[PDB]
Amino acid sequence: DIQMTQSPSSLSASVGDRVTITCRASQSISSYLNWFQHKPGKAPKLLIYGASSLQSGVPSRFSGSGSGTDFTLTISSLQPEDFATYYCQQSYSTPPYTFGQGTKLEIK
Amino acid sequence: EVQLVESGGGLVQPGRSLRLSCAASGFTFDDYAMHWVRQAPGKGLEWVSGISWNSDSIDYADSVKGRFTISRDNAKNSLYLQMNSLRAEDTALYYCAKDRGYEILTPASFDYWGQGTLVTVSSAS
Amino acid sequence: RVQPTESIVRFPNITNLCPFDEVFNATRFASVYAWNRKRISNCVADYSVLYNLAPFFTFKCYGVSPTKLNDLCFTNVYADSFVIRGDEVRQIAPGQTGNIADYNYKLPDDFTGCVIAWNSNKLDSKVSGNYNYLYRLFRKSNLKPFERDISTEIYQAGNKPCNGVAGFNCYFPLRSYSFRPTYGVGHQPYRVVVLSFELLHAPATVCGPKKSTNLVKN
Repeated sequence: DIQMTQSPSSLSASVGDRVTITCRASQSISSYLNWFQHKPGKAPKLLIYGASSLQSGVPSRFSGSGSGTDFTLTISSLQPEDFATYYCQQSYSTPPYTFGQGTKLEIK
Repeated sequence: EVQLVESGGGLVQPGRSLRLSCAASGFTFDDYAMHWVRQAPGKGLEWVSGISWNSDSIDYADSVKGRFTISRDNAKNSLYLQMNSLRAEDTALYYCAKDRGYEILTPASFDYWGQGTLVTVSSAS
Repeated sequence: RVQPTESIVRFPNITNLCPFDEVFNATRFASVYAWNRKRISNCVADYSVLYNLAPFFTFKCYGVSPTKLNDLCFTNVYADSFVIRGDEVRQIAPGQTGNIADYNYKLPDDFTGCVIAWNSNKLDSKVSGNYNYLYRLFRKSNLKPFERDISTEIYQAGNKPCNGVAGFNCYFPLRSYSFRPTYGVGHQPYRVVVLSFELLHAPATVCGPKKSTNLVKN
């Protein structure tokens, strides 16, 4: 059994800033974590597969990081279409494909 | 740019059975795994079921053991999800995600997704 | 002496690109003992696609410098792909002994070509255990180079034969790899692609990206 918790629930920023989100694991998951981008107006899509591998076709601004127990996604540009909710997923342990709680991102 | 269209959603009484279908056309279908994932109205995504590239390895979520059946038919390049023995807490949004690999439980995760189809389990008009 | 001032190069007229992608971007590779083979001909081949990828870790070539691939022209190129364990990759080398070298896939002593191996934990690992991959364990002697042995006969190597039934003193020669993400790197499955170059004076078909010029006479 694994548990994932996000320190931030709502994050405030502007158009030209940068913000960071962390996802912690209750037990080590050997850097096999994924970050999913979920707009509320359409179907969610994946951004980062693996620990720090960028999936082809998404902007290079997103970049995953972290290995083992703590993981982090970072965004540096905040183009005005980046208002969404982000989720972290583990795919290592016997409880299959468990997800973390939402991370509301808002632009001030 | 792949197309994953889903149908069969609606409102049914508790204990009744309904069906979901997902059609894939934007990628080769005979050698990819598939999963059914659930989006709660006010909570995060929850995995439900999955199917391998061939109907050989099958896994279900813990909360729905022995209640749902996932089927896959390669000829028409679509998979079906039969919903049986429903309760009042399965009124969430169900998404049709696509796996990257060919097995069912792998470090590979959901690669491409499709629009969800709403389902509600209650008694109304 | 007389130094030249001009310089020319003529290459075949073909321009179409041939699919290196379907060998490397394949979803699933065949079992090592029955290793798959794909032949490549009549194309221009660009090796900058492979070289600039970070995950393609183990890229060591025999007889040809990896950087010089961009300009060399070969008669034909073969591609062999399979799945082997983490510590088993070092066994892919000409003139080196080892289980897969002995019974699964052997490189000839006079071998020319490059070998590519990269990590495959994100596709060939199951938490319960993957068994889609098989490797031969028993054989009377070493396998010949570049030979595929799919024989399924039940092994007897002793003084009392069983006559082909797995009773006493007979084992099935094919064993299945048990891949799990929990295991260490030393047993973590890897995907291997082997390229053999038929470098010869025959009219070649596969060449590197290069630009021809006017043919200077005198």
